[PDB]
Amino acid sequence: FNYTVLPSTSLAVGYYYNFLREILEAFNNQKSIQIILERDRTGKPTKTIDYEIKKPYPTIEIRVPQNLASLKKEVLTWNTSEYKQIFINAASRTYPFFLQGEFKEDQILSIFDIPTTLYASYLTIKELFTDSFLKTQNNERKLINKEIRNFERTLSKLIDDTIEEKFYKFTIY
Amino acid sequence: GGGMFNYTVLPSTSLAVGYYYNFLREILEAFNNQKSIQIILERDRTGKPTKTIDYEIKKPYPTIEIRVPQNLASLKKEVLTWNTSEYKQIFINAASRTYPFFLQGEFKEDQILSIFDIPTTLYASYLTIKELFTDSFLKTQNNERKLINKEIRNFERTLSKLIDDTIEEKFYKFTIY
Ligand SMILES: Nc1nc2c(ncn2[C@@H]2O[C@@H]3COP(=O)(O)O[C@H]4[C@@H](O)[C@H](n5cnc6c(=O)[nH]c(N)nc65)O[C@@H]4COP(=O)(O)O[C@H]3[C@H]2O)c(=O)[nH]1
Repeated sequence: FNYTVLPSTSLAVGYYYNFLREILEAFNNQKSIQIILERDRTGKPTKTIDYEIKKPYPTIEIRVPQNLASLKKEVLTWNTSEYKQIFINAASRTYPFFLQGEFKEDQILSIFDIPTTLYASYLTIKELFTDSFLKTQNNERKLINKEIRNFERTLSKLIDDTIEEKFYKFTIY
Repeated sequence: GGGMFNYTVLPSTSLAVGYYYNFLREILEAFNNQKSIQIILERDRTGKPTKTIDYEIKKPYPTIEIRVPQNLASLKKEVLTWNTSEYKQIFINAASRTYPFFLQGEFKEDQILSIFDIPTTLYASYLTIKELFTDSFLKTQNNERKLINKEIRNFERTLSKLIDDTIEEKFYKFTIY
């Protein structure tokens, strides 16, 4: 190339165009989402509610742990009775988009996701730098945060360029 | 790009890392952890699987065939064209992820010949190029195609390097069409 690219840049492009925008456009068309309540052993939906989405669209909360090395664990630990798995059958893809939602009684409070793609940032660092370098002067932590903040910044830049009103919140925990 | 924080990667490098560790390797570990595949036969008007067959995965595992169109700009359209009757949608409920992994299968009667995917993540490569470079540059000396070809070859090369640093199952073949 001519241009410097950080690893999380292309990950952010993909996350926006192959996930977030697909969910937004599925909202603006179908105005509805599928909530999974009961699932058989093969992890197959059996009891599924239709839930009509509204112009006051629920905010898509992207949550990323600073401990990016723990992300693949944090995606099985936030799976709790308080949350419910939802999915959206968009025309963009041959399989639906799966998300997590917070439900108070009959009301979707929020839709959250932990971006599994951002793990590839951590792995790409672990494979470009020597372990010696990473374990020196807290270098690994500085690289992980640069990659997270680059990810968030690229999403911001992508929403401005597409003249899209924000539809997401980005929180690091 | 070392001994300092001025490190560049090609866009397709981190995409390939994600595609391998967050998709290919997860399928392999579902196979190795004796998780069977679900074949979708019947679907409702919504598109919800009505009939599923369980299918047993045996240690001569089926080869994961990654197919990439040279016309990367059409990839999001190709992922809707190769959803035909001659191929069946399958899925694998792996313990790695809270939603299953969805693939396309080739079946001779009941035998699984091969599992194939078109890597949607590689579309991000094309979009990164369309965003970094001026329209003037991309149309000048066939620059757009040169960059896309380099991105596709880098993607396959990165996959090859990642299996080598781990275990050479060679569970995948990579063909450009
Ligand atoms: N919660 C949620 N997040 C979603 C969903 N679809 C996409 N994402 C997010 O968006 C990233 C980009 O997905 P992609 O561009 O299709 O690029 C994907 C795609 O090419 C492939 N892939 C991953 N899972 C599947 C799958 O179940 N089936 C197929 N056919 N390909 C998959 O691997 C790439 C990387 O996957 P990830 O590292 O997980 O990174 C994914 C993930 O972080 C979804 O339905 N739910």
